[PDB]
Amino acid sequence: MYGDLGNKLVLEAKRTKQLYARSNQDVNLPMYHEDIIRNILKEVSNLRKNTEYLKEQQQLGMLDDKVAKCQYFVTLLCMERNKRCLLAYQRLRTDILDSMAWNNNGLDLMSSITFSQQDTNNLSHQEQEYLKEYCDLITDLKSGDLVDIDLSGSLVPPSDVFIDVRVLKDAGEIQTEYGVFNLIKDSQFFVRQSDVERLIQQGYLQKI
Amino acid sequence: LPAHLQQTFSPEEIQFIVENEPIKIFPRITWQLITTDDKALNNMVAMRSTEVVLWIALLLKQQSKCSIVAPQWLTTKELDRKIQYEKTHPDRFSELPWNWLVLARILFNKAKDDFHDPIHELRGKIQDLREIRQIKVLKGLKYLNESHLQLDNLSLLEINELRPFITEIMDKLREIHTASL
Amino acid sequence: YYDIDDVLADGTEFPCKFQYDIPGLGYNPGRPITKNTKLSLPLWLARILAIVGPVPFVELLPPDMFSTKVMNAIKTDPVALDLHSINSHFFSLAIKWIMLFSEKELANVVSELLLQRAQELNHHASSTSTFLLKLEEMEKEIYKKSHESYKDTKRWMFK
Amino acid sequence: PDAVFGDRVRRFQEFLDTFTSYRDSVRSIQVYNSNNAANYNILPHRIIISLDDLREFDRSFWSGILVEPAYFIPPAEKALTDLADSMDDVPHHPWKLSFKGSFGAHALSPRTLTAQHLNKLVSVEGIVTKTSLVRPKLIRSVHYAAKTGRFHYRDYTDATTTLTTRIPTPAIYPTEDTEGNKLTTEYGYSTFIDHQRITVQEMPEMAPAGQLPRSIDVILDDDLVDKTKPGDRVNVVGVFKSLGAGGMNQSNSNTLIGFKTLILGNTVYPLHAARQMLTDFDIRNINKLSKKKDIFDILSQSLAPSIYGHDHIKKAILLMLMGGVEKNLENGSHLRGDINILMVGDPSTAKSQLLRFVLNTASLAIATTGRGSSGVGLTAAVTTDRETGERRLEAGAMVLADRGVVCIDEFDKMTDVDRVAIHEVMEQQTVTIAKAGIHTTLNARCSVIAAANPVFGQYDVNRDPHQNIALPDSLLSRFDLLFVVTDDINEIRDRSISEHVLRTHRVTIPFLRKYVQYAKERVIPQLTQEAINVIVKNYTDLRNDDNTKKSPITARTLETLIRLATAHAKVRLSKTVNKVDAKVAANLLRFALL
Amino acid sequence: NTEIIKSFKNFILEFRLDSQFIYRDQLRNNILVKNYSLTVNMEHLIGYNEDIYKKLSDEPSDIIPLFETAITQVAKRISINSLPTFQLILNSNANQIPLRDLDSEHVSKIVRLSGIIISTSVLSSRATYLSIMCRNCRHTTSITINNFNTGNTVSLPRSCNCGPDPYIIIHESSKFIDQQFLKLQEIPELVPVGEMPRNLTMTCDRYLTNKVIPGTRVTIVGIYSIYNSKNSGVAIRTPYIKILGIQSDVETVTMFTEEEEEEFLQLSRNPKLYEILTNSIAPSIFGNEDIKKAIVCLLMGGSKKILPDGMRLRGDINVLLLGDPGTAKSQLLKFVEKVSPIAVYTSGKGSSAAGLTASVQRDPMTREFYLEGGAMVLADGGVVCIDEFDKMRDEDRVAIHEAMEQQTISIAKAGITTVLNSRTSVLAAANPIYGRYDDLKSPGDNIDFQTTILSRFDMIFIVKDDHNEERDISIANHVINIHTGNANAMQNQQEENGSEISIEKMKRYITYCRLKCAPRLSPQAAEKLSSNFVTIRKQLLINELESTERPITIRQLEAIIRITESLAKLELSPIAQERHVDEAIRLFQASTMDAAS
Ligand SMILES: Nc1ncnc2c1ncn2[C@@H]1O[C@H](COP(=O)(O)OP(=O)(O)OP(=O)(O)O)[C@@H](O)[C@H]1O
Ligand SMILES: Nc1ncnc2c1ncn2[C@@H]1O[C@H](COP(=O)(O)OP(=O)(O)OP(=O)(O)O)[C@@H](O)[C@H]1O
Repeated sequence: MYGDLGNKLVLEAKRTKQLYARSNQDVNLPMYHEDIIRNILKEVSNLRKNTEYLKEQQQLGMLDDKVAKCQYFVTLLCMERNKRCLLAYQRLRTDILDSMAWNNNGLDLMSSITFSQQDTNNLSHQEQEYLKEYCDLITDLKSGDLVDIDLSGSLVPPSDVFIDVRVLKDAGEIQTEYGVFNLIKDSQFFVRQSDVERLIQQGYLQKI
Repeated sequence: LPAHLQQTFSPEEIQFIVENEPIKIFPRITWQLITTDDKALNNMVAMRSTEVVLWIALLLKQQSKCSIVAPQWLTTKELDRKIQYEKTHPDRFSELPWNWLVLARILFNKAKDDFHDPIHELRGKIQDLREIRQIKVLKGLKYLNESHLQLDNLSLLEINELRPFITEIMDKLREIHTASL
Repeated sequence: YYDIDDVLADGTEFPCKFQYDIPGLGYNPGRPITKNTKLSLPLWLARILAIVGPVPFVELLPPDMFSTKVMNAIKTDPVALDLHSINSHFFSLAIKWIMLFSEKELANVVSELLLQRAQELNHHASSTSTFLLKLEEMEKEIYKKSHESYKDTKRWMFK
Repeated sequence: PDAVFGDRVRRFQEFLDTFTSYRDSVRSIQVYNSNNAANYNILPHRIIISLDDLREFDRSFWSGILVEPAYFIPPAEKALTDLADSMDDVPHHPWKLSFKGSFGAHALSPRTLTAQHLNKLVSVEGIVTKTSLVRPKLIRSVHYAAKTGRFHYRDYTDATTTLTTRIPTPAIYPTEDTEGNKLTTEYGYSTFIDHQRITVQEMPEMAPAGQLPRSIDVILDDDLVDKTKPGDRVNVVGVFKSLGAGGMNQSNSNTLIGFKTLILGNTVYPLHAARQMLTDFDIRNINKLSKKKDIFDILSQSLAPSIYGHDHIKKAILLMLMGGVEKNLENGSHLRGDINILMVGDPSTAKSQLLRFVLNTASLAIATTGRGSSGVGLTAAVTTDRETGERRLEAGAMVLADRGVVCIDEFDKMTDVDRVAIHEVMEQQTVTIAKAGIHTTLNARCSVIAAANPVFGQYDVNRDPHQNIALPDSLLSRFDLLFVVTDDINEIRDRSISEHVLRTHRVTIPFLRKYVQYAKERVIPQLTQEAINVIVKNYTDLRNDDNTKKSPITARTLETLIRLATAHAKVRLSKTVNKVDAKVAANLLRFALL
Repeated sequence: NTEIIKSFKNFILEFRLDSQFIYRDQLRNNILVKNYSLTVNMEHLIGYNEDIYKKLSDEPSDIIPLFETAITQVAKRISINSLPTFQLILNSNANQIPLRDLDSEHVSKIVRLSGIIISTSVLSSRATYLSIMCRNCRHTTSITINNFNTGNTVSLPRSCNCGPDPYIIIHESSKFIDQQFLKLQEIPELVPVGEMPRNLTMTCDRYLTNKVIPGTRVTIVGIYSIYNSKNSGVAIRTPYIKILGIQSDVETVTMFTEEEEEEFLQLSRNPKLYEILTNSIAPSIFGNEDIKKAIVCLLMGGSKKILPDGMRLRGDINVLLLGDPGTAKSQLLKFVEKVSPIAVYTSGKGSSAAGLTASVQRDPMTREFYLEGGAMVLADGGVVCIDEFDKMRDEDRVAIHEAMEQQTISIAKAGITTVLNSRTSVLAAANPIYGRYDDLKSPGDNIDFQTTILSRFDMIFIVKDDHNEERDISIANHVINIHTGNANAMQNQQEENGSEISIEKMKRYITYCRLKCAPRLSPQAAEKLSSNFVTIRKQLLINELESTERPITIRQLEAIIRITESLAKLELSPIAQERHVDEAIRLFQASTMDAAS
């Protein structure tokens, strides 16, 4: 009747959670529903000019009548009932790109957040300045630590010190620091532990 | 910001708190260890015990210059007396090594081919005792009162496995009890 | 929390009527709505409209078919019941019911229900056209966490 | 007995509070039956125990009734019947139970059989289509020595006590008790009971599409016989029970089941998804809306919520469905008081649309699909020997059609042999048959609804409007209304259609079925000289205009012209044949003919 | 003897491969959710089990349940009384001697069959635990009857000190098992010389019954024992199979694992499904792009509305293919049969169209009239396929008029009048009046008199014969590669493993995608089709005034909305869009023009 579109708005919001949270980490966030929220932005516009008429007649017509007081409440309540949903969908939108912002917060060519969902990379381009304001803020949290602690990844605890790792789908020469490992195509390694953490999350090495 | 496994531990770090406990070895080798919790010794003498932490001894076993002694309850003639005190006592579990399940799984990777005849006997004498614990746990939760339980002897693993559901059932029923008045 | 589980659960309907006659209509001409006229109400406004007056405005009638013709069915066998096609949630709708009502009669009887449903669920957790799945689906979230704990705990424990 | 009898006696003090509300009921039902039988110049022994009085405060006694229902029910009877005499013994038949309530998940659809609850309480629903015979049965006969004047006593046990597998008595009647007296038997003091089996099919909508309907059977007793017409949504509840010797009564016994499924049950109920009791409220509101002088038009538009227009068709269906009366002639043949409308139309114009939803609100009027095997109105002498010596004329399709409606399709796509059958049942209310047995005139009050299609496509306008189907005029003369559905193409007409189908892929019905079934119980006026004066003038001008134009009409068409207005006053719920009814009757035929 | 029992209770609590301890790790998992059943696995069971089967081959009919008494005694170890007995399920696979070597060396040995199950009987009951009363002396005992030699393994004796045969079967303390007598039929491909196929019979236990529908491929493993019914010469008996375990193929009731749907969702996000199927459905069909798209939407369908009133819509589509001989309308139809979940193939001559839908006959027992047969009731949920819609005039049209458009038949023959459900989907491929003349004359002369069938089907293709000199030579280049050399069987296997989809993958995901999602079209499309129709009717309306008659009526307009709902089942999106629907009319706008020319 009134907040009806918000019900099906938060209904399709439920699908975005179960798509991501059940399958894997790979998000591919669907879309922003500007078309849908423009409808409720239209209804909130019509509802707001509805009450200022009765704000205009409350001194002249019914004279702050008890009926009119309840007539203010339905117009008051239907505002905030709509207001509850439209930010909740807004929060659950932005509370999943942070997870995209955390796991690849800068490990190998950070500002290439391109080659990534071009149909929605203009969508979240308005949110990129929000996104990069995480990224700028996450840089000084990396430097504002008084000692060098990694905050980029390595969440699973380490077990051993020698791990057989193979490679595929990659080429070139990388790893200028910690000794160059000279990555040729399709050739396994047998190395120590701490080096490959910045490359497995990078997604160049494949199997543990 | 993990957002994945927050309300409990993942099963890869529950071994991480138990690996930092010490046991006894039989050393072989002759500065050495300055590892801020060290007790480095001199030229170490064989045929003697020493309280050494676990995780360095597993690393000391890959290069294969030491040997491990099992703890004193890891014989088959000892575990049998545990199964009788429980089969006569359906109320609770009796006597618990407190970290036994995760201790065996580390102990079955080049820490099994050292001991005197444990194959086809020890995995027999353990996997029976896992379920006898969890058969006991199924009768216990049916007897759930409000806001008061009696778990006396549980391994750390079942505590990581009873955990993520036992909260929100009694929590959701905590509402309807309390919001009724 | 912005509560994405139950903000839709208060989006459901609820049949009640009036005590006064008010010209405030939004449902479509004939702006005076006559009293004692049964109206489908969404839960959010109807929750506080039964509060604001002494005498409030909405006649809160109980939907006693969600009281008497299901209290019997749950006082027999809490194993396989239609907990779902009568009400797409049975939990927060029972919560926000009892807050205005404050009666310990049914507040005892769903407290028997949940542990019985839980008694199935734990020992159902170790490892078909329209109506049936959502018996198996209202329970899902409550144990979707739980068996996913058991799933990995084997996969560390074996090789 | 002390163990098997103790929780009987502890229940024998327990359930006496579980009839605090029925100990009044069980004696009030007999005290007038004892009274009226003494002043003639009638009810069985039904003691409905609810669940509620046996679940709120007994749990060990509870689940015995739903796990082992074999050590508990003859306890409950024996402790019942003493209360019949302890309440009533001064004036000078065991009172068995019914047990209504819910059950908590025992709605076994009999496509499924159980592995869990065999020999337990079962709730079954479905349809019955067997309806076997009725036959009495002895339980106790009393003998009497005519010499020395002394009596005797004998009870026969059978597979009818429902619970205890006693040693049977393989005997019919004994003679010569231990004396030299020729035994005499008093048959007035020998008691009887009946015995009737009925097979129940599956409700063929909720059984999923992988099988034909299955069936089981049920033995009931006298208290609810002749309650089960074939074609009723019944719902029975009883005990699950096996009987018969499987594996020993013959030798070698290879591949022969010897465990027949039976239900020895109680208390059927018709359901509806005849008994609809309404309060003072809704009975007053329906009079309050009767005061409006528009509600004949509102009911027309509130019937088929999918289709545009056809308000001449839409009023006709509700006029037919409610029904016009037939006043039988005293010592004379009654006339046709049935109404029988017909349709025809070029295809895909909703001719079969409205034909299937009349069956949902049918009020016990189950129709066929018009598949025209011989059996549409007959028996075909199917007896199946009925247990070696009983021949039965099994009811084909008219025991369901009585005071109801039917519908059949595809008239021209039929053989000859059905058309001779529809001749008889229209000129005469009854069929009478003697196939290999008995001549029997059984009565039938039917009303067909037709659906056929023209032959040569869209050839109706360029040829004669008559003979357009050329099925025999034996039926066209016996029918009245031949609505010819047009399908003309207008750009505002189809545009209006296009959204209305589209708007529905995403004044009420149960009030409507109450209104007509209340209007079958109101009195019939038939009597006003004013309304009969105008209609005959209304006939005579078209009696000048039938013969020089389209279609000749006959004298029986006048018996329509009373009958439509007669039912039209039944919509009004009044006893005065007004004037206004005669205007819609004339105007409806004017579209039907022009 | 006994003690075998000690050789197995000391065998199944410890058999494992390398540190997984499997059979306790599933029996524990199987006593919890109530099933009470086992399986066996590989070789050492075979390795020493033949060393037990070298003492079990002598009678694998009485010491097969000597397994069964054992596992109950290990069951109570995992409990601490309501404890049933268990059942066994086996596995073995080397080959399939179909129906040949069946009396010489195969009495009571383990056999494996491949068949098509056709006929199910109603359930029954035999007992497994009884209680027995002597008559006048009142002895009480209890006998269990586990495995069979059909009835009468043992009898009831005369010893209670009371009279002869004093024993009776109470029904107070009894358990029961159910049997089937479902009938098995030979798969009709393995032994062709000139013969007709034969048939056997079999029974089963309850925790493996009701697991088959008629019309499927199946395989089965069990015993070949012999019963003797006394309702023919010397004392001869009959054959039957006692089955053990159906390790079948898929059901072809929506429970399955999770890694199946993982790849499906990984494929369904790649938005190339609509074009990649048309190459990958029929690997043996040159092109025919308009026809090929009509088949994938036919296989899945739309939905079904039981909307809050009385009536209903019909959610299905039904196509036709009429055209010249030699345009592959025939052999395309065998191709839909194997890929369907449920399919029949009755494509010829109608086959007594009154006996297509229903049959009743007298009965050997009790002389009764019950319902047995049908072509439609077998084929629900799926698709039938018939042909020759010229030279059947008898009953074929009067049998499909009711069977279509409402899908609700009721037989009014001598017994019952029951409205059994139907949700079928038809398909036909006829010939016009020798093809060319119907494309060289006035566009009439298709069906002999009536067009009323043609209004009942929506989609109609009218193929023809061109003479394009470059498209034939490719076809003449095409079919020699597929006839001999079988090089495209090596080519299409090379583009299979990264780009195309084989036959066994298409079947499994269609039953998954149909039985999960439930589409609906968006109200923004409501303006789109309404503006479409008013000129479509007008394009017809301008044609009638030129004295051109025939057929379009409104079933097609409510058929396009099912067509646009069809690809929404393909993409598994809960809405429908405009690039969705504009491609849909692009199939039907193409088939509106050929309805005129
Ligand atoms: N005149 C109409 N007005 C509105 N909708 C119609 C009309 N005719 C058909 N329809 C739509 O078409 C669908 C099916 O029509 P239906 O199959 O009943 O035609 P029919 O009466 O069976 O014709 P026939 O018996 O010749 O096949 C219905 O869902 C209905 O909505
Ligand atoms: N478009 C096509 N692509 C591939 N093969 C085709 C095509 N059309 C026909 N064929 C081939 O024709 C061969 C034999 O088919 P057949 O000659 O039986 O068709 P048909 O049944 O005569 O056609 P119709 O059904 O029109 O009579 C098949 O092996 C098939 O591969």
